[PDB]
Amino acid sequence: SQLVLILGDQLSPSIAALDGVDKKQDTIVLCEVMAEASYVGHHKKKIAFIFSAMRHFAEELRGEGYRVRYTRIDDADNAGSFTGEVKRAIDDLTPSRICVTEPGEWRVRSEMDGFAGAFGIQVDIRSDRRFLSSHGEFRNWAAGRKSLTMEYFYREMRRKTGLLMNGEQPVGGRWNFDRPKHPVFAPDKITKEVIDTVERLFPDNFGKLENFGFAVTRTDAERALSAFIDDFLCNFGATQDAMLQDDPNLNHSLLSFYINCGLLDALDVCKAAERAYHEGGAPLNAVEGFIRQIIGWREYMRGIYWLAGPDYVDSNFFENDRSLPVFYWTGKTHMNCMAKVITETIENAYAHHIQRLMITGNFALLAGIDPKAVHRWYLEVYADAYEWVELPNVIGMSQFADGGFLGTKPFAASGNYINRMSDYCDTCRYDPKERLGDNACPFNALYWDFLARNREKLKSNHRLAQPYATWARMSEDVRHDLRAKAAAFLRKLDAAALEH
Ligand SMILES: Cc1cc2nc3c(=O)[nH]c(=O)nc-3n(C[C@H](O)[C@H](O)[C@H](O)COP(=O)(O)OP(=O)(O)OC[C@H]3O[C@@H](n4cnc5c(N)ncnc54)[C@H](O)[C@@H]3O)c2cc1C
Ligand SMILES: Cc1nc2c(=O)[nH]c(=O)nc-2n(C[C@H](O)[C@H](O)[C@H](O)CO)c1C
Ligand code: SF4
Repeated sequence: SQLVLILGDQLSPSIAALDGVDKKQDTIVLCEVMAEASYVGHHKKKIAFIFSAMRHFAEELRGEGYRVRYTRIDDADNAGSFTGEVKRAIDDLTPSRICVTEPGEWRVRSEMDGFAGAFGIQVDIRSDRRFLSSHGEFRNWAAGRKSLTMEYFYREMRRKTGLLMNGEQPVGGRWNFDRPKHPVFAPDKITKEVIDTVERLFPDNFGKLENFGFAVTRTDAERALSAFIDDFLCNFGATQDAMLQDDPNLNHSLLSFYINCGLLDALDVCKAAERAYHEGGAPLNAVEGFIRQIIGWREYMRGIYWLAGPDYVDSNFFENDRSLPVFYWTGKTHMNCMAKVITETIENAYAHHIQRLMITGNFALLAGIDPKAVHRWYLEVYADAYEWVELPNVIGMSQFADGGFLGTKPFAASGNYINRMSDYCDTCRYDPKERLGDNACPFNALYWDFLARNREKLKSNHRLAQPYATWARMSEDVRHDLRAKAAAFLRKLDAAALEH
């Protein structure tokens, strides 16, 4: 007999751990355990989504003739951790070996590495076939290459998969090329019970549970993918970086949550976009861009995470110590852009790429926040957030706390960028055209202060040469007044964070 452990982000009937299962003899284990629901203060909607999808996935496996041992969060006898439930199901089932698909967190991986010793039974940890590249392949692609960039990896993924390839050439001669309501799925009985249970057990957690609309079945997630292809995929590249106060979704797909937990397969999503391309329903730039986000960025981020090692989380290139601002938890800031995106995050457990990078992340970058505080908040607030995908985006891409290890440039931008790409300023109490004075957008002074105080470390970064040139053309008193303006704003933040 076999004990097949399946984690909350492994909700696919093709997950590796299921290869070679004897439906008559083996038992699948799913457990809602407190260790996983509390290692960070997850968004209420995140906990609700995961538990619901784990429950529906349990029912689905039972529906496919699998034997499933489920453990709910408020079940008594619940041992509170993966290992504990592993003990219970062992004693229970006296199985011949444990089978599990490798996880997406160093924390969980390490626990699971402890199984073979803890139980004195052979543990079979299987490589997660949901990723195009294994750890060894990513290591070997990166080995020797004195600079990591997503692009090169992406091209190797394009060749590997055959997506948008005309044999050995990229479709359209080049690898690279840079509204209706979104679907809502009404909570069924299971989901409503979960929502109630979560609100009961995690009432102080970040976020609201009101208007939960997530797909929690494979079918509904496939319906969200289909709705994306039909309604938004055609305009996906045309608005990738735009923000709108009245529209939190725009042409984004909102599929990450399903992809990241096994309700959708990344490769199938790409094939959907490609199929749409050939049938004429989307331009090549939008479909290439879309796919590049999945077999490029997503795959590359996972590779970076496992390559950098667990202490990657400690990266602090600029040696920041400042605590996270209080308004990331409350959204009560006069900065309209930050108030909108944070409020959306509180309400919806979602924000699109450019929001995470250029509003809340950009702010945290310019403000010199302890990178670890930033990683923590990103991992908690979004229902697509797991350390393998969140951490490289935060440490590497947004915060540059790894010093550019993953090839990106510093994404520091002023109120000029945000005014240019959004309509948040239109109703903000701050003036983004003003950099000094009490009405000045905080991002202007903060942008220059960031560049100034980190000048030694960013001196030789070609991308910032124009800004430094401009810095150097300002009178000394202008540079002084800007830095002081920044310091006064940071003061206000540090003061607010003292009440703690
Ligand atoms: C600070 C920060 C934190 C982030 N944290 C996460 C996270 O915890 N989980 C997560 O899945 N994504 C994360 N991203 C990437 C990106 O913001 C989200 O994947 C995207 O907003 C998800 O919504 P969507 O599915 O509508 O994306 P779309 O705009 O529809 O893009 C298509 C798909 O590509 C993938 N994708 C796009 N960009 C990235 C990226 N930078 N890294 C990895 N995959 C990407 C997603 O699977 C996404 O569903 C983060 C980015 C930043 C700057
Ligand atoms: C909140 C939460 N709860 C559970 C759970 O009860 N059971 C489970 O298997 N997984 C959960 N997850 C996902 C995991 O904690 C972890 O992030 C993934 O296993 C990473 O591979 C999360 C994020
Ligand atoms: S003005 Fe500065 S703060 Fe007010 S919204 Fe535009 S950018 Fe955000």
